[PDB]
Amino acid sequence: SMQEEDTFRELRIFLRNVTHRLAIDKRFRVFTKPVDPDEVPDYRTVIKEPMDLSSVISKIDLHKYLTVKDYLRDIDLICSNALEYNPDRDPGDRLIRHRACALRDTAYAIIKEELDEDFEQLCEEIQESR
Ligand SMILES: COC(=O)N1C[C@@H]2C[C@@H]3O[C@]2(Cc2nccnc23)C1
Repeated sequence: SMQEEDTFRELRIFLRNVTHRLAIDKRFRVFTKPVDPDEVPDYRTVIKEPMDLSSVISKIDLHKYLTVKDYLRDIDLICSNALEYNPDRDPGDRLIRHRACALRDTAYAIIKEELDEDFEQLCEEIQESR
């Protein structure tokens, strides 16, 4: 229905706004573009599904997310990729792990405060009907 297409358009507006607020935070600059395969050629041998905030906006605009749950699976993949690629005790690995955990915690905190639980349930019920 037109009402259901209006529901998904409101979800995309919400997701673009959350993603922009994460992308302008200086702590999260390393997560804003894909890891350069020229400068880090081993990255795509270890990490089987790369993800970054520029790819997330492209996916919102391609209508890939029909729920906030499917958006949060990609925020979780950005964080888990950083923890698995950078697991060592040295300061550069510990700094990127702390920033990855902060990106995840910040996204979940904005959604807990600003997403109505009945708007998410409506998106889940339209998705399940398709
Ligand atoms: C989410 O970003 C990451 O997981 N990484 C790991 C890479 C390794 C290291 O820092 C990255 C980029 C880079 N470029 C040149 C030399 N070394 C590095 C960013």
